[PDB]
Amino acid sequence: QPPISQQVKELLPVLAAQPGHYTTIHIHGKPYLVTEGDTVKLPFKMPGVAPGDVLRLNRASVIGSRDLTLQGAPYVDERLFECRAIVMGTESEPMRVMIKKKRRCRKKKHVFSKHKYTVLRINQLKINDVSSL
Amino acid sequence: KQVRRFIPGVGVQDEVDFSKVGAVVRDGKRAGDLGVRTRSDWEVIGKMKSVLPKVKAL
Amino acid sequence: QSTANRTKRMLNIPPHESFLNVPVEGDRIIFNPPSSEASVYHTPFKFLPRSDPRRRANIYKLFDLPPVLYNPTKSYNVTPEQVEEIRELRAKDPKKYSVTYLSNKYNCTKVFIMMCTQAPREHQEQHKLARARTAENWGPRRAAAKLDARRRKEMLHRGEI
Amino acid sequence: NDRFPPLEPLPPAAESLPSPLPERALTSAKLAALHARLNLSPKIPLQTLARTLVDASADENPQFNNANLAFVGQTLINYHIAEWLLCKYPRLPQGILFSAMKAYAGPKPLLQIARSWGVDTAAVPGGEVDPGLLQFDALKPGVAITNFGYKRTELAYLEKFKWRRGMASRVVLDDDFGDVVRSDVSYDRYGNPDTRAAAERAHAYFVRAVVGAIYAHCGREAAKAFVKAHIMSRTLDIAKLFEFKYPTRELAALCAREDFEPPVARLLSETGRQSRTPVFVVGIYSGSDKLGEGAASSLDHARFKAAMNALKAWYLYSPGENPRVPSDMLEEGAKPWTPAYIDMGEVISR
Amino acid sequence: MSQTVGATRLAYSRVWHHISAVTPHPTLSTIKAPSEAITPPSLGRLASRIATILMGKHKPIWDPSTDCGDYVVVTNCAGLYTTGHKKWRKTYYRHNTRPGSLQAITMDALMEKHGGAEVLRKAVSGMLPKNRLRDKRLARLKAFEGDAHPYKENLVRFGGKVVGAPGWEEAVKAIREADMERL
Amino acid sequence: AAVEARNEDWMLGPLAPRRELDEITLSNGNFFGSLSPTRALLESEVSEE
Amino acid sequence: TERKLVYKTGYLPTSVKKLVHLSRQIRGKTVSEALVQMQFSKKKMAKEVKTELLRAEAKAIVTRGMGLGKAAAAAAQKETGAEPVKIQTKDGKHLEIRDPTRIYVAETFVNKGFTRGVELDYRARGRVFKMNKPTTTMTVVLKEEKTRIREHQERVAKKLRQGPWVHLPDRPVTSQRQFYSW
Amino acid sequence: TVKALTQISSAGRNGVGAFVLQCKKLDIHYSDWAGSSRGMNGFIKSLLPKFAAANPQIEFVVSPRPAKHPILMGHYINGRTKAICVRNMEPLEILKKAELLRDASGEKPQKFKKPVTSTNPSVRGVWSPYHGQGMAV
Amino acid sequence: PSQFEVTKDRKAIKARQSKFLSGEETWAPGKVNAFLNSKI
Amino acid sequence: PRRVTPVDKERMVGRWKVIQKELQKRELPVLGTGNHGKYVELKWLGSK
RNA sequence: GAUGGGGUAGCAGAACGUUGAGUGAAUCUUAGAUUUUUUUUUUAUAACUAAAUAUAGAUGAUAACUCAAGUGAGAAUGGU
Ligand SMILES: [Mg+2]
Ligand SMILES: [Mg+2]
Ligand SMILES: [Mg+2]
Ligand SMILES: [Mg+2]
Ligand SMILES: [Mg+2]
Repeated sequence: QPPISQQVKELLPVLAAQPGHYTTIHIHGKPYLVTEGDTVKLPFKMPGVAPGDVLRLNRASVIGSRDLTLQGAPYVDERLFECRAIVMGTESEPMRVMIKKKRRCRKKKHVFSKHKYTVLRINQLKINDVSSL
Repeated sequence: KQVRRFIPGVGVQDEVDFSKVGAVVRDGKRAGDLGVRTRSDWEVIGKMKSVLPKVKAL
Repeated sequence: QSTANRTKRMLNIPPHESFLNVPVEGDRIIFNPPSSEASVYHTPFKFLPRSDPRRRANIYKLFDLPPVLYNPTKSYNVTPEQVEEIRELRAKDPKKYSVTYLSNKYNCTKVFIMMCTQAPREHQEQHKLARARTAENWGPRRAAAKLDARRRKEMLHRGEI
Repeated sequence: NDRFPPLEPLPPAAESLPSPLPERALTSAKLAALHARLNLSPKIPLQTLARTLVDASADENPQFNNANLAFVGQTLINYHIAEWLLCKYPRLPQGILFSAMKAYAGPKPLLQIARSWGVDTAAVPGGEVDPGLLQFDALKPGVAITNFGYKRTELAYLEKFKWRRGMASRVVLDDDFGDVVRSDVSYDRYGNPDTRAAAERAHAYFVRAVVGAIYAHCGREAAKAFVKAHIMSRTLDIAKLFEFKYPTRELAALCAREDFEPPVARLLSETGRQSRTPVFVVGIYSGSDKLGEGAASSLDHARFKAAMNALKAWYLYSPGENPRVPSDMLEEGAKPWTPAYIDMGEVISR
Repeated sequence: MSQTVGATRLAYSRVWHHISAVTPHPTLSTIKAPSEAITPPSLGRLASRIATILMGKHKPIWDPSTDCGDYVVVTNCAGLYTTGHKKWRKTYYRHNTRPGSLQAITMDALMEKHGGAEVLRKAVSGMLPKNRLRDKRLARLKAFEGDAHPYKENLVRFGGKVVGAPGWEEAVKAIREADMERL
Repeated sequence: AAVEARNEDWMLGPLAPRRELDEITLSNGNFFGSLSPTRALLESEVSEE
Repeated sequence: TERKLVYKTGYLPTSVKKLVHLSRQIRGKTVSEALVQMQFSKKKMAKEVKTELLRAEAKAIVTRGMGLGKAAAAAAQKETGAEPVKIQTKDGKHLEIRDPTRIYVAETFVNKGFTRGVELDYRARGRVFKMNKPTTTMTVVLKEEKTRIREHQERVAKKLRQGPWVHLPDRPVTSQRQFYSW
Repeated sequence: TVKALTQISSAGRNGVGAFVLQCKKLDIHYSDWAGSSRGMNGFIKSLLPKFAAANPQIEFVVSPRPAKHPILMGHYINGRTKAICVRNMEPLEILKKAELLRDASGEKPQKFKKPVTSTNPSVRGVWSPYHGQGMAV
Repeated sequence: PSQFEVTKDRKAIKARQSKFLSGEETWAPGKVNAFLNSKI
Repeated sequence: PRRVTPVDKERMVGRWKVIQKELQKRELPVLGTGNHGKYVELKWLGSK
């Protein structure tokens, strides 16, 4: 695979050494700034998953700490970090009614919408050691 | 990683871990064929009153 | 606005300028010291053990002082023999030889005079009653403002302020 | 009657037993769900998971109850939580090292862990209730678990006459969490503050037993993983367990002990002076180094808050987020052990 | 959500900013060359900048509903810079709903009764959202005719150097270099 | 009235009112725990069935 | 623990808009205070409110046993030299309760009953309109001073529980964005 | 002197370290006489056996309930319940509803407001005007 | 109400009022308001 | 096999055996209406 | 990795609800049928869970399918 930059190989230990770290994962192209332990509530029902399934996220746009920040041009290389989540199940919203109406017309058309949402749980977010790479 | 799911038209699918690699789907008309722990399997586990972990393991 | 989506756009705030300078055809680690207060878990290099390898030059180096507010000076002007006089005068006439009088006579802090001596109980109870009679003169509007001052000080030391 | 046959076939001499029989555990759907909910290894039969729910208040015999199972489990929890706290925060004062232990393996968190497992309590202990329910008697407070702590001779005078109790002595006499040792029926009543403690005490003994049942059947490493998954995985901000008294005096003593130059408070930034809600940002400097920082509405409050943050930074020093544990050596051959940082102690100031 | 979790005490505090209506402003001036030709910020260009501070829009936590604005002390409002003949040809109007009671006054005639501070309050007042926070925000604009004001102690500082002072930038860069000596 | 009088004894307990010492009910004119001659003697003419 | 008497007065010959003002006048006062205000009121119904308020008190003492601790409570004040209780009603009025059993008008409202009658109004142009003669009732809830001493302590505890005023509050930023702005 | 506060306990994060399915019980009420329970009887004979085998951490209780529509009442760890009436539903429609209770939680439905919910502080502290390079008006 | 002739029920409740207030009789909770089996 | 009634649930929880004693202690009809008889005040008046 | 998605006059299709009727000499109900409320859940003009209040063994209620209409009202200076 493409070798990691020398500048990133010399500053990553300082990034992984600081107390806290955050990441901006990308699910289907949309970003989500999360940290280990956060509960992500996706705005869609992920098909083909059940509560207790482990997902390996591999599209990270930005991984950084307080002072430093690692940025990949399209995305950060997968070999540098390891972010995993667990499906916490599905959640729904209260049924909302939209009334489409025009003035001086009695017909009121109703639209009933009740969407489901997949809830994740970031249970791992660590930076790998690239001393070998 | 996936958990044990029941496919309506294919049967019970055992848990699989892709990191260590196996989608095996067992179907039948008896609980034992599905591959899950039944009441019979829970009674033999209770009668094995002789099993004991190693001394060093404790 | 009319919809929750239109509101989000009107209330938008762009990310920091440092994040906009995204690399091109490569990954890099940029140095972005935030304009925020650091937590207590960022131990300073002066508190790190000598064995801790994490000690390292400033991250900036890898790529006078402000005004004085409180600088006290400890003084020891009371000799061992003078401490006995402070204990005899206080117990002899606590009304005349108050801690303020003894503090100025021996050039000490009012707290120190109380460290080596304590007025008799009959005089201490008289001091508490004095402050208890002054508290009854406060109205509902002042008695509640003085109670908050005592609650804000406790909350401050509990980490809640 | 003839129209309503019994749903659960039971002998006539069943409502008189203290707790359901062992074989009753093999026909309850709650145990089979609770056993699989926790992913317990199949080496733990349903008869054992049923014994971890029978509190000593429901059964008086040394067997059939949860007395001895909870003790062996309490030792593992108290041990794995202690060594992990000293490796993560080796400078924590002894007073806060107890609140942190009680905040993880105390009756309060364990009660939440028991409820997070879907464990429903029984109304009254009896042989008719299904073994899948936590059964205890909150009306009887005579239940107690053997503790390694000893009774203080001055206990009588301690609570009455407000005598002093040193922190250094709590390590030998007091309990594991620093507390002092030994500190017909009519149901026409309401809940009491004592029954609330008895119910909370029953839940704690259950979670501890499950760690004991895993220890006897699955071994040591299996119990450590269980404690490391449910108890250690919880979150706690130790910075909020601090309550300082005269912090400026303690910070001056800290620098004096480590030979650092006297701390000096400097006004980094200020605004709104002579207002209702000003902001004074002061920083305590030990010569040229900046120890702590604080921003309050009063000049004194800003200096005090700066001292606390300078102390918290000293006590909250952590070698790493996931530090090695001395128990990692008694397992299968691993890398050699490296000496851990041992703090000299907390600062005792005026 | 973690971004917001923390101590927001200092993010909502009221900062006391300061600006002089006579000091040349390379950013708010239309003349940018030569150095000696740079003018101060015009009335409307200064009010547009102040209105942004009174709204707290310069903060990354701005919300139109929360009154997270700041204070602004403007001095030397007597030497308010204006272009053309605005000072003598601009007119301010008034009406109390009684026909015939149309009050008119020019800028210079309005600067003789209430000084240049009143001309700047009308400019900032029109640039603020017309709602229930308009009077609270406009009250945080303390404009004075000369260099004197009662807030010389309130102005935000950084190491004893008031912002806008000759050597205020050096005092800021010295405090950040000391904050980097920590994990 | 007995539906409302029984719920008060259960709740009030030691403060249950002395209804026997109360006034008459103007809706019918009867004292507490007392019938009316028309109902105690059953003098009300009934149908033939 | 607390005694209470709900008394519904008889059918008074007046309207709701007329009697509503005589019920708000006795609200919160003691039975003795209200009886003195109805005796010197120029309203014709003030005489009917005084008689009904005396009957309500006669039932409060016999049926409910209210206001039967004056002799015992009076002793603790003069015999032991005790300090009376100082409370503050919901409206802010300061009281000095020396007898916790003193009966007072806790709640009061007025309802409208049946129609007294109908009078015909013969106007011009041969028009006729019915004039309804009203008939309203009043319901007073009497309680002892033990209820006010409790409702006051609850108000005080609710204020000391709202914490003190902090200069720099930690107000939340209620807007999430998947990036850092600082 | 530093005194410890004894009123703060740890909080649990389900999913970090160990995952516990919230649904702990599922009641399946049918009727032998009601016509609306014809499909529920088919779900209990063909789809419940295997669906109950794949979810060993859920207690299933099949009991009759004549003169009443069929319902799927699930009990969760938080203490709340969710009952779904499946009258006039085919067996495969019962399974799609049973999976809704299995995946769901006791929490009430809420409108989508914010994706991420966090309890730990910001890695980069909240913005402060006194910890930056200053601002010149 | 002020003109209604006082009946024997109101003449009896006024004599009891003078007995309780004076202190002759001591008030006690009712025992015939309802016939319950609990008796508490 | 049959409908689970509020009595069955109490038996599983263990409360039922306690309810029998109290209801029996107060002479109350455990699982029944008793032997008191129906309301016969309006019936004696000829109510249809 | 199917295609399609505004709508008046107007045309067409598919359903719910209300009243009564058949299966019905059926089913269920003090181990609570029924209770104009409140609450809870489900793609929801509807039904459902629970709670509170009262107490019915049938002149009570009732699924499912079908039959027949005095079957659905913010609008007529509408009527009571
Ligand atoms: Mg005429
Ligand atoms: Mg379209
Ligand atoms: Mg009801
Ligand atoms: Mg008809
Ligand atoms: Mg109409």
